[PDB]
Amino acid sequence: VEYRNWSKPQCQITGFAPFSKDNSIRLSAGGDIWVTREPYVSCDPVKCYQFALGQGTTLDNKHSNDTVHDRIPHRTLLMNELGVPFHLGTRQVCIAWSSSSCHDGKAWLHVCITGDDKNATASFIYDGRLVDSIGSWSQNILRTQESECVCINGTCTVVMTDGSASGRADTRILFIEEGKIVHISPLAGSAQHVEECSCYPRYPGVRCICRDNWKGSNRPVVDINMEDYSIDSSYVCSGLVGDTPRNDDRSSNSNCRDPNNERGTQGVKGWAFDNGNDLWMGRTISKDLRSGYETFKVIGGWSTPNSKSQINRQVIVDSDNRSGYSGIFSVEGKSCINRCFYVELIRGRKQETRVWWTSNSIVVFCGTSGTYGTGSWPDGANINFMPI
Amino acid sequence: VEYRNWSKPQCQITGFAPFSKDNSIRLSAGGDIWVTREPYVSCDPVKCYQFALGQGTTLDNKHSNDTVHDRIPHRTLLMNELGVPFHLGTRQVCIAWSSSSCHDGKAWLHVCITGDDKNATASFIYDGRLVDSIGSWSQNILRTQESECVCINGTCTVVMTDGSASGRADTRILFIEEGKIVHISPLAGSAQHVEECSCYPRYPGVRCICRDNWKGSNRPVVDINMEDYSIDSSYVCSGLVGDTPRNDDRSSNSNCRDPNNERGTQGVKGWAFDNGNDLWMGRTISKDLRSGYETFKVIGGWSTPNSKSQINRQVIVDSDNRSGYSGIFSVEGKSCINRCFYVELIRGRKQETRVWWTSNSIVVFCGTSGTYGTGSWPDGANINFMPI
Amino acid sequence: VEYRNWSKPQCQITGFAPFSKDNSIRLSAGGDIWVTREPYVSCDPVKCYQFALGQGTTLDNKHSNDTVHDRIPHRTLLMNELGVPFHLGTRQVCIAWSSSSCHDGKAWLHVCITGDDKNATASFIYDGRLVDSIGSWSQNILRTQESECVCINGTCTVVMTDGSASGRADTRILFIEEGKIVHISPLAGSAQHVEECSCYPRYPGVRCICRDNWKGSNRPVVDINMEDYSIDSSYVCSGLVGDTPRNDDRSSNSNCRDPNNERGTQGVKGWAFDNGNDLWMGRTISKDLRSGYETFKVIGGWSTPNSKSQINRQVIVDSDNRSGYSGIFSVEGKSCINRCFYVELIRGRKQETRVWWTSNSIVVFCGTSGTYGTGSWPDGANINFMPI
Amino acid sequence: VEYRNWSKPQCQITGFAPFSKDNSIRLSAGGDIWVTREPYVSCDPVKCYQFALGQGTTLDNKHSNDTVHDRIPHRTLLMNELGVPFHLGTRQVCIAWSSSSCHDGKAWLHVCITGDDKNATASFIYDGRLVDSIGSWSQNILRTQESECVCINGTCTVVMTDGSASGRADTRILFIEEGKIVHISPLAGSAQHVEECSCYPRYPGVRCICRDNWKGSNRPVVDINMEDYSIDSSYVCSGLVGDTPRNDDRSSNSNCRDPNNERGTQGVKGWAFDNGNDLWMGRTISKDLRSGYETFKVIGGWSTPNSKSQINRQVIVDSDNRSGYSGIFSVEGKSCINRCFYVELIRGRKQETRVWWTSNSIVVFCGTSGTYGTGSWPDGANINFMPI
Ligand SMILES: *[C@@H]1O[C@H](CO[C@H]2O[C@H](CO)[C@@H](O)[C@H](O)[C@@H]2O)[C@@H](O[C@@H]2O[C@H](CO)[C@@H](O[C@@H]3O[C@H](CO)[C@@H](O)[C@H](O[C@H]4O[C@H](CO)[C@@H](O)[C@H](O)[C@@H]4O[C@H]4O[C@H](CO)[C@@H](O)[C@H](O)[C@@H]4O)[C@@H]3O)[C@H](O)[C@H]2NC(C)=O)[C@H](O)[C@H]1NC(C)=O
Ligand SMILES: *[C@@H]1O[C@H](CO[C@H]2O[C@H](CO)[C@@H](O)[C@H](O)[C@@H]2O)[C@@H](O[C@@H]2O[C@H](CO)[C@@H](O[C@@H]3O[C@H](CO)[C@@H](O)[C@H](O[C@H]4O[C@H](CO)[C@@H](O)[C@H](O)[C@@H]4O[C@H]4O[C@H](CO)[C@@H](O)[C@H](O)[C@@H]4O)[C@@H]3O)[C@H](O)[C@H]2NC(C)=O)[C@H](O)[C@H]1NC(C)=O
Ligand SMILES: *[C@@H]1O[C@H](CO[C@H]2O[C@H](CO)[C@@H](O)[C@H](O)[C@@H]2O)[C@@H](O[C@@H]2O[C@H](CO)[C@@H](O[C@@H]3O[C@H](CO)[C@@H](O)[C@H](O[C@H]4O[C@H](CO)[C@@H](O)[C@H](O)[C@@H]4O[C@H]4O[C@H](CO)[C@@H](O)[C@H](O)[C@@H]4O)[C@@H]3O)[C@H](O)[C@H]2NC(C)=O)[C@H](O)[C@H]1NC(C)=O
Ligand SMILES: *[C@@H]1O[C@H](CO[C@H]2O[C@H](CO)[C@@H](O)[C@H](O)[C@@H]2O)[C@@H](O[C@@H]2O[C@H](CO)[C@@H](O[C@@H]3O[C@H](CO)[C@@H](O)[C@H](O[C@H]4O[C@H](CO)[C@@H](O)[C@H](O)[C@@H]4O[C@H]4O[C@H](CO)[C@@H](O)[C@H](O)[C@@H]4O)[C@@H]3O)[C@H](O)[C@H]2NC(C)=O)[C@H](O)[C@H]1NC(C)=O
Ligand SMILES: *[C@@H]1O[C@H](CO)[C@@H](O[C@@H]2O[C@H](CO)[C@@H](O)[C@H](O)[C@H]2NC(C)=O)[C@H](O)[C@H]1NC(C)=O
Ligand SMILES: *[C@@H]1O[C@H](CO)[C@@H](O[C@@H]2O[C@H](CO)[C@@H](O)[C@H](O)[C@H]2NC(C)=O)[C@H](O)[C@H]1NC(C)=O
Ligand SMILES: *[C@@H]1O[C@H](CO)[C@@H](O[C@@H]2O[C@H](CO)[C@@H](O)[C@H](O)[C@H]2NC(C)=O)[C@H](O)[C@H]1NC(C)=O
Ligand SMILES: *[C@@H]1O[C@H](CO)[C@@H](O[C@@H]2O[C@H](CO)[C@@H](O)[C@H](O)[C@H]2NC(C)=O)[C@H](O)[C@H]1NC(C)=O
Ligand SMILES: *[C@@H]1O[C@H](CO)[C@@H](O[C@@H]2O[C@H](CO)[C@@H](O)[C@H](O)[C@H]2NC(C)=O)[C@H](O)[C@H]1NC(C)=O
Ligand SMILES: CC(=O)Nc1c(N)cc(C(=O)O)cc1O
Ligand SMILES: CC(=O)Nc1c(N)cc(C(=O)O)cc1O
Ligand SMILES: CC(=O)Nc1c(N)cc(C(=O)O)cc1O
Ligand SMILES: CC(=O)Nc1c(N)cc(C(=O)O)cc1O
Ligand SMILES: [Ca+2]
Ligand SMILES: [Ca+2]
Ligand SMILES: [Ca+2]
Ligand SMILES: [Ca+2]
Repeated sequence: VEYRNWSKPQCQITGFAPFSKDNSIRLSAGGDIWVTREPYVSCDPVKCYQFALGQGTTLDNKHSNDTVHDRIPHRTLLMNELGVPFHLGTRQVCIAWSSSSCHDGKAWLHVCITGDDKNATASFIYDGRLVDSIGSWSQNILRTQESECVCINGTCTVVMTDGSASGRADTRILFIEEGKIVHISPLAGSAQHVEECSCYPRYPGVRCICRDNWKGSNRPVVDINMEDYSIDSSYVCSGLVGDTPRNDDRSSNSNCRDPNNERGTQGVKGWAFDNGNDLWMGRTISKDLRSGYETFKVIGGWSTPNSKSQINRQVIVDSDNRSGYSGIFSVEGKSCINRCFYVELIRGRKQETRVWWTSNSIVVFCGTSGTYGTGSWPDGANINFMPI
Repeated sequence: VEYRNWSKPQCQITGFAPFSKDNSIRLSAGGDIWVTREPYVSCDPVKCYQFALGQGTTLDNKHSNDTVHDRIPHRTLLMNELGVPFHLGTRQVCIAWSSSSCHDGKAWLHVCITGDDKNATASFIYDGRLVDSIGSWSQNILRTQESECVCINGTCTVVMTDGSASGRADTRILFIEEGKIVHISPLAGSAQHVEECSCYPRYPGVRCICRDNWKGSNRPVVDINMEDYSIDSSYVCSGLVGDTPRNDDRSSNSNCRDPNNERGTQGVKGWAFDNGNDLWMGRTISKDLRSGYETFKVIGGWSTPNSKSQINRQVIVDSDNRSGYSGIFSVEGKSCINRCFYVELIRGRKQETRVWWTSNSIVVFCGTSGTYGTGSWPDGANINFMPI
Repeated sequence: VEYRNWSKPQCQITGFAPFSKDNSIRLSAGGDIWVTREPYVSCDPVKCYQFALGQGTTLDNKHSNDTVHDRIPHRTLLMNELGVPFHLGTRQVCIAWSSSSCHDGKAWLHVCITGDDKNATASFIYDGRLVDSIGSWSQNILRTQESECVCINGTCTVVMTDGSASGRADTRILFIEEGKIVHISPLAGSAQHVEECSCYPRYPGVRCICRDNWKGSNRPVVDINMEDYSIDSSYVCSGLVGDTPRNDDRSSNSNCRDPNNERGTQGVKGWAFDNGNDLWMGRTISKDLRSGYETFKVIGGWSTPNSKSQINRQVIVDSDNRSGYSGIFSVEGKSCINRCFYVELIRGRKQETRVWWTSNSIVVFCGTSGTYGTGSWPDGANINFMPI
Repeated sequence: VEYRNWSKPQCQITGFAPFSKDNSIRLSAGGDIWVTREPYVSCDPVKCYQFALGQGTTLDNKHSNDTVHDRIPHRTLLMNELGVPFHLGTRQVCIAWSSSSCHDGKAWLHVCITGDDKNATASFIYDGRLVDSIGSWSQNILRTQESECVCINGTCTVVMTDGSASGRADTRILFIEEGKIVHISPLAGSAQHVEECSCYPRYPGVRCICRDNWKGSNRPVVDINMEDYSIDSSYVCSGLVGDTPRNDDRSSNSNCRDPNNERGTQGVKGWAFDNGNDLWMGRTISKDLRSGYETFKVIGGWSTPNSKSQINRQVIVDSDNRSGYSGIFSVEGKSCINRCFYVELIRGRKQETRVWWTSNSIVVFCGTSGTYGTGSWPDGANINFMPI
């Protein structure tokens, strides 16, 4: 069993074709399915699994009330083959209100975080045993990706952030080998707030499109040199911009260098990836709410500032439906390494208040160089059929 | 691990012996079992699984209401070992309101179709990753087999149809190798409407008995030359005829050449297979409704037009019970390749309206050269015990 | 992978130690557990499974009403690792209201029987495919063991009976190799009614202690010569006698030669096995009802007629509790082949009528040459907590 | 496959990092989860499982009433991968109201005990078959560890006690090889009552910190020489002391030699382990009730009597929450063998009487040489949401 060194061309995609959907909320109205959020998917060298931080409970359970809160000690990381809902027989792989998992080619690494917000711990579980651990360094909610990390030749990288959301914070880059933290590089380059990175390999390095929760609606980038642990940060060039809230295509800017200062603050976990001077990217269709989800390429979006020439658009979830977080995931082909993405379809609380709980389902699409049609694949549950 | 080249005599069967039954509807009145339809079964080189397109829900769930509709974005392809009902822990292998799956001897291919009816996409998933994709070519509900496809030496064939049900349409033949579409032959021969093919290998080729939803109650045939992608079509010779609705044994014809123009239009997925100049075939016992199911051989049924000399009849489901779709599936023995078949037992809506849902159970029998008795194995659920 | 030739001394046991219990009825009052009966257990070369013919339904389901009836088309053979209840995710391995399963050392053979009582079929499923089939030969409820069969060097033997319960019948002995019936020897020796045999290997042969449902309360024996298919029958010598109903230890006889003609007719599936001139045997403690269960050795019980000198008694289920069928099962050790037994604990209908259903749980003990104490392990369910 | 000889340094830990949590009680208010108690965890050479003696029932089941009682014949030993709750599909590996399981490196040994309290039997199950058995030797509730045992080079050791709780009793040490009891050493050294040992390897021996239910609040030690079966007993030196009830840190003593005679009698299963002249130990935070749970090192705690200089404290469960039993478990790293521990979080009856049942959830932490924060991870269920 060799290690994943991911040495292969990124496949030249033509768009995304539907891959999987789990129908959790729909199934939750007549079945014992966990309450989750902040989901993601990642595959070992043979198959894909789906993760999500449950809420230590089930939907049709009085305990689901007030599940809007992100961090309680009962959130553990769930893991099932892709396509199988989070039913009672699901393995809570670790305790965590934050996470990242990846397979170096020989085993699974899971970085789980629970604890006081002011003093939390991150355990590094690999191959079943707990190899290392680390503690909060800024005393203000130690956080990580909420999606897969990446390993090249045995050394995995996962970024983490401790500090203020709506403010300045401390972002670091962990290089771990076999569960053991072997180097921590801090953030460098022009980025002003790195949160929830969506990372993918670009041999010999790792690239991430993160979330600026402070001053940018445009997305930061993080370049990790695997060879020496050096790091560089920037922003996307596309004036198209992919964060919510955002300004709006016409009055939207990005110089790839600094936060755009347009509706900047908050955001949502999202992704994007390069292809030449181009960018493949997805965002909610709504710029105020996390509603609907669309994808499209942007000619120039990578290398040329404020470019807004978009082509190959696609709606994954129509605007009249709720979406949420989104990340990317890579998958090795016989000839190239293809990129895919998942979309969190959050329901219930804060927004919908008929019910007192909050959960979600997922939808995943994968890059294809084939052909495809049109559609819309939302959660699908009728809130008036749902418990509570 | 070699590839399945299926080079072996078709076993000389004497009839069919019971193989499996899942009791889904019965179990659904006190258990969380998915709502499905358009089922089928297929085996890898070691075991058999059962597929079905669920309805993104469970029976005892308010969401099962109005599940009579064939295509919503929540239909995904379910897959379990043969004999295990579709419970919450079932893996939705892909998103699809149409499908075909087959194992080349090294891995599983699944062709799933979801999307707009006017613009749908078909994803080609193999070995876990999404290798290819294709789009609607006639803009009118891209469709496929609803049963297993077949692979000879690494190249799998699955047929698909886009166009008008009750009208003329565009039928093509896909040859895919390792998830990658490697050639598309269009329809040839005398066939007027090819829908829902039931294909089986006849080394060095593949033979299908399909569904003419336009002008024939007799069933079309499709011959696929694996060696060169050439294709020929015909109709069955048996005046016995196997589609529903149909005329009736005495006033029923078939010249094996053209649609019989007798109650022709609509139909139902069915199967049949040759043995010399003979044909083994099954159809509902009812010629108006999909009620009951019988099988029998027809001396001459293959090679001699309008032959109606049937022998070895067998009732699988008595006429006082509902049946539905039906397909075939092959299984390699130590000496020959035996053919088997499954029967969809659809319940609920449109016909039975006490309940507002629609689902089904299955029953499967396999060819035997032994002896057997008599019986009847219907769904078994008491609609007055059922939810809704 | 070699074949099981079972060439090893029967371990010199000192009694039985508790092995497994599933708690089905208890679990059925708050969980979806199948309705079953006529259970049994058997192990492959690495682990043991538990079988039972379900009733195509769940206990807390309106469909469980009137489950007292033995043969409906919905009874299928369930199979799980030993210790895991028959929950929704259980695989119905085949359709059957009668059965026997055994592992030749390379694969599992399952003989399943469904169909008309007057015309039923028995399918021979091996390694996943249906290799053979046979039909009713006396037109009066084709039956088989209801427990494991045995294979020596690749040829498995399973006995079957068609004919009258309370009368004369046709009993045959099937020798099948790889699912294919390869010889049928008919019954020979002094036995008058062979039903529900409990067979175990005694290299180079197979020995069975069956059920005389016509004229004997003492149990028939069946000797199968694997080397030539010859067969001999007898009865047990023990005047202690193990069938229910029976006369009673003091006024009970057996000459090992003919049916005792004492409360003879009906009976229940049971077992016994030899050790020198001795016999290890179990029976219900009640001689009218299937209540409680006891085991004990009988000095002389094998070779000396009407012997009633019993030692090492043990109560498995106290007399104030219900039991039922019982069979034996062998398990290969590193030095000898040990024999074990299971007990069916049937509840509900006919006897208990608060509820309208009928099901059961199991308890299994294994031979030990160690020490042990005393106890009683009944079903445990409180009928007043149970559904219906 | 070699045997586990555990030849490696105990890792130099810096404290414990969160490892797993199952959320059983929380999940039990809307899901079918077994009623258990006296849990524990142990890993084979690749993964960890969690055990617990169920109560032959489910929480939302009328049968859970009066589950406060420790020994009924329906208690069987449950086993699932670590992180997966005890749902209906759980395998009851054996019948037992007492237990210990361990993996010699080639297979699992389970010592299960059921039977009369006055006359009980202990079955030795290994590799699936029941290899040996033993009977009560003092006729007064034969008992064992309630946690993992340890095997060095093929010979596993498990200690057991028969006799009076609140009195003098007979404690023995079993050395079993492949399920076969191969030597029984009786207790030696200064210990006055050994119950519920928490054992761990210290090559070439095994060390246990047990429970004195008679005259000590300080914990006994048991030294097992694997090389010759010799045995020595003592008490911990720490004046800090780890049993509940206990006196209180300031007025607490221990000379490592004799029971402290301070609130001595009853107790609770707990653990501790040495590191030089130091001791890592955990106890409830409450000295009257089993409430909350804390851990800390004690400088001198191993080798110097009445030492109370504690450092590196950590609260696992805050004092305002219930805890219970606790044991240790070892896990082999690539360089050293690390020790971990689990905590039973018992709820319901005797203490909380809103509900009539009694069950629990678990929390497990593992030794780390990294860093960590602060927190509290209790059961989490709201008793007013719970059934009954
Ligand atoms: C593959 O498949 C696409 C599917 O496209 C998308 O369609 C829907 C909207 O985006 C959406 O549910 C789904 O998620 C797909 O992303 C094929 O074409 C698609 O066709 C539809 C229908 O023609 C287009 O939808 C438009 O937007 C509104 C909602 O869909 C609708 O109100 C519009 O109404 C009027 O326009 C249509 C032309 O689109 C015309 O037929 C009528 O005159 C209609 O009349 C109205 O006039 C006023 C408002 O429009 C009102 O006062 C009056 O009441 C009435 O509403 C319009 O239909 C959709 O935008 C288009 N999508 C794409 C992607 O092209 C597409 O053919 C093919 N493309 C590819 C790349 O594969
Ligand atoms: C293996 O096992 C078969 C089983 O055959 C099938 O039987 C049932 C009908 O097909 C069905 O449930 C099951 O699915 C099987 O496919 C053995 O024989 C079978 O026997 C039955 C009973 O004799 C035959 O059934 C006939 O059809 C009606 C329903 O089953 C029934 O109404 C008929 O009634 C009269 O006929 C019987 C002769 O069949 C006779 O005993 C009586 O006189 C009875 O009297 C009536 O007279 C009028 C109508 O018939 C009425 O006015 C009056 O009220 C009363 O109803 C009839 O019984 C079945 O057709 C036959 N099947 C097969 C396959 O041969 C078979 O022996 C063996 N064969 C093989 C190849 O293995
Ligand atoms: C290992 O463990 C056994 C357990 O044996 C079995 O005990 C119970 C009955 O068989 C049963 O639940 C369980 O399934 C076991 O198979 C050890 O000994 C056992 O001890 C019990 C108690 O002494 C014996 O039971 C007898 O039968 C009745 C029910 O158990 C009970 O009513 C009897 O009552 C009188 O007898 C006892 C002596 O047994 C005496 O202590 C009292 O004087 C008591 O007084 C009565 O007098 C009249 C009726 O007896 C009434 O008018 C008045 O109200 C009152 O009831 C009796 O207790 C059981 O038979 C015996 N079993 C075995 C197997 O020996 C055993 O020590 C050890 N053996 C082995 C091989 O391991
Ligand atoms: C890593 O993270 C720890 C977390 O420590 C623990 O905190 C809580 C108590 O132990 C517990 O939920 C959790 O399980 C952890 O084990 C970091 O520090 C921790 O900080 C807290 C808050 O400062 C400490 O808690 C103390 O105890 C009570 C409950 O937590 C609380 O009532 C106390 O109140 C007063 O003290 C604080 C100082 O601790 C001060 O800010 C206020 O003045 C407050 O005012 C009160 O005055 C009177 C009573 O105190 C009342 O009349 C009036 O109403 C009001 O209550 C106090 O806060 C906790 O002990 C401390 N824990 C540790 C482990 O140090 C820690 O910084 C870091 N350490 C390590 C090794 O990683
Ligand atoms: C990933 O794996 C390859 C495996 O060797 C690393 O490249 C090796 O580089 C040395 C010089 O550093 C050559 O001798 C090896 O033989 C190289 N590979 C090959 C295929 O020849 C590579 O640097 C690793 N590190 C990273 C970040 O990708
Ligand atoms: C299926 O597999 C066989 C495997 O070789 C293909 O047949 C081969 O044909 C060539 C000439 O085309 C011979 O040299 C090979 O050695 C043949 N097989 C054997 C066993 O000798 C066959 O044509 C393949 N294609 C199809 C449709 O079946
Ligand atoms: C079970 O297996 C053995 C395997 O060979 C069979 O015994 C063989 O008998 C022949 C003569 O028939 C010897 O040459 C073989 O080498 C024998 N075995 C051994 C170990 O030498 C045996 O007869 C088989 N049949 C039955 C009923 O047990
Ligand atoms: C304990 O177990 C290990 C693993 O079986 C034994 O393995 C060998 O011993 C050393 C290093 O452990 C070398 O002699 C071999 O090449 C090792 N093989 C492996 C896999 O490590 C070791 O002999 C046993 N040690 C003791 C002290 O009993
Ligand atoms: C555990 O395993 C080792 C494996 O051999 C045992 O140690 C062996 O001791 C003999 C003398 O008794 C040496 O020749 C072996 O080669 C030793 N091991 C090594 C690695 O050399 C050891 O005693 C066993 N027993 C216990 C309690 O640990
Ligand atoms: C880690 C964590 O729980 N912080 C957090 C996160 N990650 C997400 C959200 C949110 O976008 O709703 C809100 C949050 O407070
Ligand atoms: C693919 C699809 O959903 N079309 C379709 C199919 N396949 C079957 C039926 C039907 O026979 O009820 C009806 C239909 O409309
Ligand atoms: C095979 C079958 O269903 N016959 C049968 C059997 N096997 C058992 C019993 C019974 O003992 O209740 C009763 C029966 O009628
Ligand atoms: C073995 C057993 O059931 N005895 C026992 C045990 N082990 C524990 C407790 C208890 O601490 O509640 C109480 C008990 O009576
Ligand atoms: Ca922002
Ligand atoms: Ca038609
Ligand atoms: Ca009888
Ligand atoms: Ca004590």
